[PDB]
Amino acid sequence: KVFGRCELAAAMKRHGLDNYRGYSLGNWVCAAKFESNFNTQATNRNTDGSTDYGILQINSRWWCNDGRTPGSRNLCNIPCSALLSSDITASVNCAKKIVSDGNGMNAWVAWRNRCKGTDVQAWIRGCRL
Repeated sequence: KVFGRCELAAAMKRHGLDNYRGYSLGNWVCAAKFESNFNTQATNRNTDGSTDYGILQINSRWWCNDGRTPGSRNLCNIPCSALLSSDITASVNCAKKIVSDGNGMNAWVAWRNRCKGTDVQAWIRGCRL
């Protein structure tokens, strides 16, 4: 599923990401935009043999099991395919763990490079939230 901007904002809010670990909703929408272009089905292979999955491009070395990744820990206890569903529940649950891991949203290099320090609330402008 390719979410609209406000559509994804509402879903993320509903699932408790607005201000989660102190990161406002705009931060999460901005991260999604640059990670996946709001596409749940996005995948990208990494040099180490892991792959990133879903709207928040969650990686298969630490977080989810894809059966092909060296050194996998599956800390979210989920198949990586669950992160490609139209239902963002699994991605959100796994993103809550990730952002709690010590480095906050810096765990998303696209967030650090493209969202951090910017006017992230622009990403929820116009939405009825």
